[PDB]
Amino acid sequence: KPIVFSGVQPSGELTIGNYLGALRNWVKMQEDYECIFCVVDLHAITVRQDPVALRKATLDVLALYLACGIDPNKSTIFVQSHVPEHTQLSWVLNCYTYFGEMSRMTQFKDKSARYAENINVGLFDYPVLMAADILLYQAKSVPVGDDQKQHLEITRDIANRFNALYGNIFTIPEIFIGKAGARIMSLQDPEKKMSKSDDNRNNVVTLLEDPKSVAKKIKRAVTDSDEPPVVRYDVQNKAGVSNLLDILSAVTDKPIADLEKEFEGKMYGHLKTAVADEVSTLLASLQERFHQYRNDETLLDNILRQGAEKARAKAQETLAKVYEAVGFVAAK
Amino acid sequence: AKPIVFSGVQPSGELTIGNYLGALRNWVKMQEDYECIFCVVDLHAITVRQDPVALRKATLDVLALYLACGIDPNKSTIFVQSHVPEHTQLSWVLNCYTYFGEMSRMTQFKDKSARYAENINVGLFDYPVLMAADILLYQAKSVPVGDDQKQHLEITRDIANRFNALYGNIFTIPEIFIGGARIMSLQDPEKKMSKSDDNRNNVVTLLEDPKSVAKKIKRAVTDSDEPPVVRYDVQNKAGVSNLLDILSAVTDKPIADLEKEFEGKMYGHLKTAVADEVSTLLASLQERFHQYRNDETLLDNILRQGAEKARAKAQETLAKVYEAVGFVAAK
Ligand SMILES: N[C@@H](Cc1c[nH]c2ccccc12)C(=O)O
Ligand SMILES: N[C@@H](Cc1c[nH]c2ccccc12)C(=O)O
Repeated sequence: KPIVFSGVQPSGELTIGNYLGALRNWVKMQEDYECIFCVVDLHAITVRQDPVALRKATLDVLALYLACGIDPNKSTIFVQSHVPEHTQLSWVLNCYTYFGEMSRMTQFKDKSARYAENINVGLFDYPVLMAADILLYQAKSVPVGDDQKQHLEITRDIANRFNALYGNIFTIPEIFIGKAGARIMSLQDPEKKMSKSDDNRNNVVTLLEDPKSVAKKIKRAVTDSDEPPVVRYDVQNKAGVSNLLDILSAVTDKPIADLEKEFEGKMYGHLKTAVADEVSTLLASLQERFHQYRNDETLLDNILRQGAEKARAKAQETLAKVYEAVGFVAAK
Repeated sequence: AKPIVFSGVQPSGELTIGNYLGALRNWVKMQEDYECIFCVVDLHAITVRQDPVALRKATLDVLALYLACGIDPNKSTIFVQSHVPEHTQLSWVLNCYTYFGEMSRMTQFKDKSARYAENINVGLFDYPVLMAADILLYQAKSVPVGDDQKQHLEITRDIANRFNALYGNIFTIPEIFIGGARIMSLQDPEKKMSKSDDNRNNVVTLLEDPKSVAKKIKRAVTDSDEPPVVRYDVQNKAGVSNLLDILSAVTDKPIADLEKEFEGKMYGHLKTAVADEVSTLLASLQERFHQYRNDETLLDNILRQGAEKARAKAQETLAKVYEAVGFVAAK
């Protein structure tokens, strides 16, 4: 089974876009791939975090993934900080990474502009730890957002460079191109994809979001001023209404054309009620499962222990080979 | 309640009598009054390109030299840096509380950046943060550092103070170690004896044959005073003063008592005594060196003991660091 590695930032402010697009897909990949889900708490502290909230958010993202159907008997799920080998590899890789390769990074330049009060070394060295996270597990494939591509490319360059000196120690990872799921746009900026990080909170629906809160957000979803109003799919002219239909289709599994028939002669209000009703049905189901997981702290600690254990065994195979190659005395 | 002193030891098979009579013989003695921690810094070694076979050799050579000199694994903690994962774990967290500008303005980085320009690696930039982690992990009160490493100790202190300010008194704030002879080069006695000198006649290494020793001592530069006199005067009689320093440090005889012993005698007598005393010392060190260095099982057990102790200490601090910043504790 091919190994797929994914880094997961701590939050549990996953949207219906994270779920309908990617997570639902991940759940099904479990059967045919060896999936590895790493909650990246070490990367999280590259920006100042409230400690109590980081701890809560780490557990929230874990329980959310479990609620969505990621199964720790089929996937390896763990917390980055529970596996020392991540940082151990990153130090070795820092030594084989050019300074100029980190300073040329788009992400470093952008986060430096946004957080000029905390331009730390962690922020600069982010990509090497990311490289280490992937290379430790000999991953063949890694899904990354468009913003994280330069990071996956530098990972490949470091691995090839190290392999050119010492032999084929690392698998050169490739971008994972998904089955692809629901196209889910921002509710007030249909031209942009709904995003975890967005400042305007009317753009997103969160997985843990309340039914009356969902209803408000959908109520104020941007729609065109066509007169009369008509519920028809047209991304060019009716991005607002088309998104609502993509959401409805995704959740109900009803073809878009059938939804058009259903809403012939209805107002945008009717379409918005259906979308809120159907999204809140899905979310009620997710949330009930989340609440079971999140409140069973003994279960969560056991899942994390099992997962870190599995992760450490695999990571150690790679790291030992690295440590042998560069010339370290092996611990006995 | 013994105060903790932390020293980073670069892998090397080439220590000299200047190393031994300067710092090392004193570290051996202070094992009684201090909690001494000796970390062989193999992770720092690879910030510059290393021969793997030579790195592995130099790691075990330096450990066996330390043991030979008297560093005792039941009294001190002696270990290989790469054997203790907590060093890299802490250094990541410290990166997140260390400003880019702080590393940018290190003198060592600027010098190397002018020399190597675009060829420099991230390791050389970040070296001081791992060094800070090395020290802070063990709650070290004192650290001996060279002049060229003073800036690295200052930034360690800044980082630790900063972290404490945010999260409470987690780190001890390290200070420079306070309180052997300054052994000079045999053919250029204004220069300190350096293990990495290209003139091998400048140096006596610890693993040197006693006939090679007599050769180098006989050839040591003196002066052309008329009359020649065995008298201590670093300015005017550097070479003779240096032989007197060697002899004094090796025998524990004060310089004034040696001056008396060599009253009316010649430089040749002084050189004979220095050669005889140094070769006696090195014989005894060499024998111990070969006993430990050839005994792989023993070296494995000593490194394992060392790493088990270092990990136990390191974890106390690292657990508090990981809790403070907000991580879920492994269970
Ligand atoms: N940088 C990723 C998170 C991440 C860390 N390590 C990774 C390794 C593989 C994929 C993703 C990651 C993000 O911004 O979300
Ligand atoms: N930088 C030191 C080696 C070292 C690494 N970590 C240390 C901690 C304390 C003292 C020295 C060190 C040297 O060049 O010699």
